[PDB]
Amino acid sequence: STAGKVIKCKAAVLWEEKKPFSIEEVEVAPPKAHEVRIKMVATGICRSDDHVVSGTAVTPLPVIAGHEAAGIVESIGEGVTTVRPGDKVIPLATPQCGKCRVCKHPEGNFCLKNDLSMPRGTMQDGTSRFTCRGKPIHHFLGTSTFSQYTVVDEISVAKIDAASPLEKVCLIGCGFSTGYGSAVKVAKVTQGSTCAVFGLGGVGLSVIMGCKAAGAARIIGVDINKDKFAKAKEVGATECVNPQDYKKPIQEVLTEMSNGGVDFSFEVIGRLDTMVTALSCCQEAYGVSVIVGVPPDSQNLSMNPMLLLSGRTWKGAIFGGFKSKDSVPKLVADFMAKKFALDPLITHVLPFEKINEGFDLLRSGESIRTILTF
Amino acid sequence: STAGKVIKCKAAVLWEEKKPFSIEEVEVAPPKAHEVRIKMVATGICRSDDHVVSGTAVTPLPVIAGHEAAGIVESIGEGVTTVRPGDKVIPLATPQCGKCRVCKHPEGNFCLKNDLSMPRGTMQDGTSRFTCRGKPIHHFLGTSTFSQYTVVDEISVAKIDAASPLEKVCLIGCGFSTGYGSAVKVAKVTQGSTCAVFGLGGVGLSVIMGCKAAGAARIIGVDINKDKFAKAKEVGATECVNPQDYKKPIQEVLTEMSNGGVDFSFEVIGRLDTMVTALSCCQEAYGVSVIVGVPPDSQNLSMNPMLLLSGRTWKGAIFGGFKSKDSVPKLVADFMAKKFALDPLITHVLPFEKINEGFDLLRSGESIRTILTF
Ligand SMILES: NC(=O)C1=CN([C@@H]2O[C@H](COP(=O)(O)OP(=O)(O)OC[C@H]3O[C@@H](n4cnc5c(N)ncnc54)[C@H](O)[C@@H]3O)[C@@H](O)[C@H]2O)C=CC1
Ligand SMILES: NC(=O)C1=CN([C@@H]2O[C@H](COP(=O)(O)OP(=O)(O)OC[C@H]3O[C@@H](n4cnc5c(N)ncnc54)[C@H](O)[C@@H]3O)[C@@H](O)[C@H]2O)C=CC1
Ligand SMILES: O=CNC1CCCCC1
Ligand SMILES: O=CNC1CCCCC1
Ligand SMILES: [Zn+2]
Ligand SMILES: [Zn+2]
Ligand SMILES: [Zn+2]
Ligand SMILES: [Zn+2]
Repeated sequence: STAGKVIKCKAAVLWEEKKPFSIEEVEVAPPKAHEVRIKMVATGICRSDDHVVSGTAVTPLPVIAGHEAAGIVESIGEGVTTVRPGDKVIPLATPQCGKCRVCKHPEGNFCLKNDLSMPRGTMQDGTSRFTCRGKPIHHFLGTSTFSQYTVVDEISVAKIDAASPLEKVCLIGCGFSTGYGSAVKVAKVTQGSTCAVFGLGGVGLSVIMGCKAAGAARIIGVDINKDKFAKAKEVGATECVNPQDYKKPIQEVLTEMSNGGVDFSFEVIGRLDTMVTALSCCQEAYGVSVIVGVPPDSQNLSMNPMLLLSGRTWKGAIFGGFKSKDSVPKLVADFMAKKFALDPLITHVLPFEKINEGFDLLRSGESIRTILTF
Repeated sequence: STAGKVIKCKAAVLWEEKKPFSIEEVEVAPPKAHEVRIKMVATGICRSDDHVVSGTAVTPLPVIAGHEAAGIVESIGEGVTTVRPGDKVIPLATPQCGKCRVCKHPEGNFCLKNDLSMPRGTMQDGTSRFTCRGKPIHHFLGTSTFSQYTVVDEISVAKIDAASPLEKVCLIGCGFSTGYGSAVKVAKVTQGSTCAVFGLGGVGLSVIMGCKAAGAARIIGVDINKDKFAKAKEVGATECVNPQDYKKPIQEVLTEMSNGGVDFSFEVIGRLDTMVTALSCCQEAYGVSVIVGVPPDSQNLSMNPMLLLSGRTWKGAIFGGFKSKDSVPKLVADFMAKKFALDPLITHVLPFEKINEGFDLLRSGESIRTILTF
């Protein structure tokens, strides 16, 4: 019915920063060589999407944001070999070209074809497939899932099991895999260790799930919103602390609580001051701290390098360290085999047309993940 | 003859910052329980000793500095079981109490009994064994080797092979083990990798030795003193670069040479701006950078956390990550089996009485290690 022809559908267009999303009709071009056009089934609201609205993350505007999603292939361009029409797929905000030095490295996953380091907001070929009111619209991280239809490059999409529940496994496209892998793969949390998780949203709850799966004995959740603590304990936190309850800096509180520092800390908020605090609260001689949260654009933190000279390890990761096209299908298969749970992250399910209500839920602190359904 | 008695001997006392050492008579008390009095045989001049003179590293003054050394036990206090009179020994600037959480951890080595985090300039019991002109003199890192005799706590000394050449193996007390271990143990340099070493003094040359021992394919030495390059190449550097030779910043220069960034980088100078440069020059997705150099006291560096979010790992270490009392004797044994070489590090030999000439050689850039003989 639509193969090869332009599709008119609705999408949520962000024309300016700090504005509501504009739900209107867009035109989606057919896929070119090695491109895939996807009909969306579900998309999650990740804080990184809100970072585009707030100016925390800079990407060319106007844009169709959205990147944590799942859908069904509508058509494929010339040369595509990894997916076919009717396939269930998850778009990959971090691609896996399989040919760059990073793709070939055994540990690396930040493929050099990403659109994060130098945001261009296009397809790999430098152009856009979206038009709205006659204007070209930018892509976001080579995904753009806030639309009934999107076009992605083949290296930015993974085929998943045909029996997958797409309204749950869309979280494997970002939030869950980021937090879970940050714990089990990047930090490599050890059994019986003490962990501190700063930020108890969708990604931080997934960090806790990973720390628990790795066998940590203590998991301390840190959040200034005490309404987050109940769910954090349900997924594995042993204790929760609110920094605003203390006179003392929270790094000093965590050090005392852990009898000299935690084994692993995670910053899953996106604040410079909490990145330094999370590093300081891990044990000075053998602690490991992982940055997951995204800081405001172009801002530098300040820290004393003696925190590292004593023995600490500080690292960060995109997408939990997972090689995206390899790992996403295996994570879906693991989910299906009930190896982990996604329902604790899903607090709200709304129709796509209520996208703005979903972001209001996030900004107000009331939601973890809202899933938008098409 | 001297057991149980105060020993009057000559030491290099630092009365004030930024002044020459004063070679003069001190009184060295006999060792108390679990203390060891050592007759010094040789001590190296490490940049960290000069950091005490310049105020870069703060420890209470007046002080007997020196920490990279080897000697012979003169007497032991009550309860000492690990060393006896006449034993050859190396003092440990980082102790190994064997009982704290760090000593019990498999990776950690920054024993909580250290005198670095919160310098007191005393023995473990809070007192001093040194008197000069009737005044108490501080210790340095629980070692104080710029003296014909010193007293150290049992956890700060290791017995070594009775046939050891003390005028060479004193370097295993700091410089060599720090650089070598930073490469083979902290970074865990892999075979065929590309390394960048910032700073080609005694410790940076030892990092190069460790990178070569690990099988690195390329080892890029970085120094603003081009006179350091010849020796760096002799011990394993494949290329040397002087940042002052380029119209662009050296991290860009190293990123171009490594076709996208190095596998392992090492800061072995002690400058805030080169710590950030060394981190920036590794692969953004899988590179590892190790801080070895000592920053000026209490100064903060400034960096963009996106350097870590992409996947980099940043860490630091004291003494190359080696558990000091376990490792020093083994390193001496390996040296005697010619598993590594120390002669390339020793450029100057002076009598202890010419200590100020030895520091002039270091400050002028002419020496790597000057060994002082008592
Ligand atoms: N590295 C990566 O690959 C990815 C990174 N992210 C980033 O991770 C971060 C978290 O994402 P979500 O979980 O979706 O966000 P979220 O907004 O749902 O969670 C943030 C949590 O931090 C808490 N918080 C805010 N300020 C705080 C403070 N000063 N102290 C303690 N807690 C504080 C909030 O109460 C909230 O619960 C965001 O910055 C996002 O951009 C998200 C996905 C992938
Ligand atoms: N972590 C630890 O356990 C230890 C740390 N250290 C520290 O390591 C550092 C090096 O010690 P040494 O090798 O003994 O010192 P060193 O002074 O002999 O070597 C430093 C080298 O850095 C070079 N350099 C200076 N400024 C530079 C710049 N802007 N760019 C490039 N190169 C520059 C100098 O030309 C010199 O060759 C010192 O800061 C020392 O305190 C030393 C021993 C143990
Ligand atoms: O949330 C998905 N991706 C993120 C990764 C970190 C930078 C902002 C975008
Ligand atoms: O050089 C020996 N020890 C050093 C270790 C890093 C801080 C200054 C002292
Ligand atoms: Zn996301
Ligand atoms: Zn790639
Ligand atoms: Zn100890
Ligand atoms: Zn030293």
